[PDB]
Amino acid sequence: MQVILKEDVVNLGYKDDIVTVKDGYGRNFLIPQGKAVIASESAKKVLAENLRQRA
Amino acid sequence: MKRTYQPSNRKRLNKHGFRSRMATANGRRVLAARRAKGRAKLTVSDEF
Amino acid sequence: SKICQITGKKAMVGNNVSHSKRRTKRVFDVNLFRKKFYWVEQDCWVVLRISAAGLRLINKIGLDAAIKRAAEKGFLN
Amino acid sequence: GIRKLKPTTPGQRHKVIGAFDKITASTPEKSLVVGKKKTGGRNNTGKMTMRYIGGGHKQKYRFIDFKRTKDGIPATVKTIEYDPNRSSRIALLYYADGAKAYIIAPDGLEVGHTVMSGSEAAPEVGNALPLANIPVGTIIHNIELRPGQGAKMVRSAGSFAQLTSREGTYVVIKMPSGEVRRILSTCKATIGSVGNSDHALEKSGKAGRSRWLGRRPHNRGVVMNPVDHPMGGGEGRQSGGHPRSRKGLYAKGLKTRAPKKHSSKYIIERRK
RNA sequence: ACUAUAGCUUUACAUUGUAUUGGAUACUAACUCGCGGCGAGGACAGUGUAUGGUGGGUAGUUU
RNA sequence: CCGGUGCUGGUAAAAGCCCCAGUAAACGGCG
RNA sequence: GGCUCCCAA
RNA sequence: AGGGUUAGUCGGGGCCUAAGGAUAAGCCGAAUGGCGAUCCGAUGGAAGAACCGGUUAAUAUUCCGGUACUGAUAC
RNA sequence: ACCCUUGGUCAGGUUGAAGGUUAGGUAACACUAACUGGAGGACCGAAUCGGUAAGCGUUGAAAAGCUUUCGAAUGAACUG
Ligand SMILES: [K+]
Ligand SMILES: [K+]
Ligand SMILES: [K+]
Ligand SMILES: [Mg+2]
Ligand SMILES: [Mg+2]
Ligand SMILES: [Mg+2]
Ligand SMILES: [Mg+2]
Ligand SMILES: [Mg+2]
Ligand SMILES: [Mg+2]
Ligand SMILES: [Mg+2]
Ligand SMILES: [Mg+2]
Ligand SMILES: [Mg+2]
Repeated sequence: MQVILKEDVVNLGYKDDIVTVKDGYGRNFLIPQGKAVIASESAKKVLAENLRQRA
Repeated sequence: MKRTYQPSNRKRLNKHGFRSRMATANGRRVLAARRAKGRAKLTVSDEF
Repeated sequence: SKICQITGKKAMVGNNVSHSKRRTKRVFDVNLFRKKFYWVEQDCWVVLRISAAGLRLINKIGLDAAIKRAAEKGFLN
Repeated sequence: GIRKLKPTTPGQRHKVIGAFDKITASTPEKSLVVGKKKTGGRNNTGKMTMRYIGGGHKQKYRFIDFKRTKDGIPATVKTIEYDPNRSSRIALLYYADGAKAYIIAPDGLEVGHTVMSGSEAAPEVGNALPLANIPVGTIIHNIELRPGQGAKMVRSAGSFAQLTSREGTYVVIKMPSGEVRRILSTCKATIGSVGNSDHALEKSGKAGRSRWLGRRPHNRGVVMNPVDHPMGGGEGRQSGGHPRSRKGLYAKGLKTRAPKKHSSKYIIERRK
């Protein structure tokens, strides 16, 4: 899986960054508990736009 | 001696009656075949 | 209706083939299971009867896209 | 106690039945009984899945409180009664709240006694306590397997178990079968052993009593034909080969407990 | 007897994740069970595919 | 009588098998 | 009808 | 060919449930479908309630003469 | 054939288990005798269920019977 972080997570951090994870760690923990979301193209574009605007 | 046919109207209708035939897909198959052959007596319900 | 709700996969029919080429009818079953998913876009929980292939598609394109695709293709019901 | 029949008839020569010396009432409690239907070993498709079952005396089911969730409410023992559904006797209880219930009658429980359930109950015979509250070395029965699910373990007439030691969240219990195993300390057990321990001394005497109890004759496999049983066939008597069932399952020492069952982590020593 | 096969059983991949110290231990969030959220387990178990054993229980045959 | 036969223990991408031990109110034998 | 006895209740 | 079976009170049904059957919510499953707690289902439980006498070719506790009783309904 | 639910049937006679009461007896139970009691896949035997032996029948009255004889007959009974 590829996920865009929505919070800070120990051992894989950088809140609001794109990181690849195992499918289970991210389908069964991260997304349901609210840390990170799936890294679809729309989400990637939205995050890129926000980072570009805040740069 | 006791023979094989021991009549009972309730059992006859429960086993071979029109509603018993209509309750099952294979019973409706039997009814369709009998209608196609053109039987005047469709089921034991027709008899008296 | 034992069938994957995301891909529409159902059981296949084939043969067991022995070394002497004896052929016996058999069914290839789907790696099917029931799983619960958190729908983020609707903020709720859903239960889907899916295959491992359906789970791969969900983990590839997200749950919302997979559900909308399956509904468009008719697999969802 | 038991009563040995005098040999006035051949069907009574070897008959020993119970004395019924503990029973104090003959009529069951009407609100706690219901008529029970029989199976001839037939399942819901009508096919006989279990053999040698059929007929027998008509019976009514008695509601037994195997859970005992009325914590802290004292109850009075009213009667000791016969139950056709189990080998032990049962006891009628009147709670101070006004409820009624049936419990398995332990050895030594008399009409007029008081019983209680829950942690604050005294560890006296008939009381139901979580195993965390029972002193080590006590004779117990009616042991829960999961907390709140009701007693499952030690229920037959005369049977008892022992709390040998405790190890935190689990206690160690020795079973009637001789197995030693770990039980969650939040599960409940009743103090004392099940009564009617003379139930094992009874002899039917004749085939009619088995028929009354609802058993049907059992046929040996060696007196069948090969088409019916793997052990059948032959001219004259024959031994039938290695003992096995109709489906060829060996009947001498082959183990059938699932080898990967999870509960084997709680079983210290095994004995069947 | 020859050849298959239901069932049973073994291992690998999937379901299936995290940390410590690899080879084990631990965790909880997948999954399983119990009581009416709480409790008990837990990446095992069960299930799918593949695979080696076993298999007159069943079948087709030969002699 | 445990020698025989059963039963119980300690390849694809480990079982087994071996070996040892046990079991006859297991099948079986008592030249 | 009730009563007594019994257990297979 | 003609005639002959007459009920508020007899029997049944209308009411209730047993075995079993059909189903709801759900579960399972190439299809046809298989299961699954309310309904159906007497061989059981309630029925709201009489007898006497006479009479036909063929009916009678049903017709008639007495004697009664029961259920609803308008004061 | 087996099972499930709900009903029904079994003339008459005999024997005499447990238990009980009354006397004796014991430190006390036990234990003896009489009366009572009425158990039992108990006995004899109709209905009933079954089918032992012989005779008869064998294009039979009957595609399995009849007569005599015989088993069980409160039960693992028979039957709607
Ligand atoms: K036998
Ligand atoms: K065989
Ligand atoms: K008759
Ligand atoms: Mg024979
Ligand atoms: Mg011989
Ligand atoms: Mg063969
Ligand atoms: Mg051929
Ligand atoms: Mg109804
Ligand atoms: Mg007339
Ligand atoms: Mg007799
Ligand atoms: Mg006679
Ligand atoms: Mg007799």
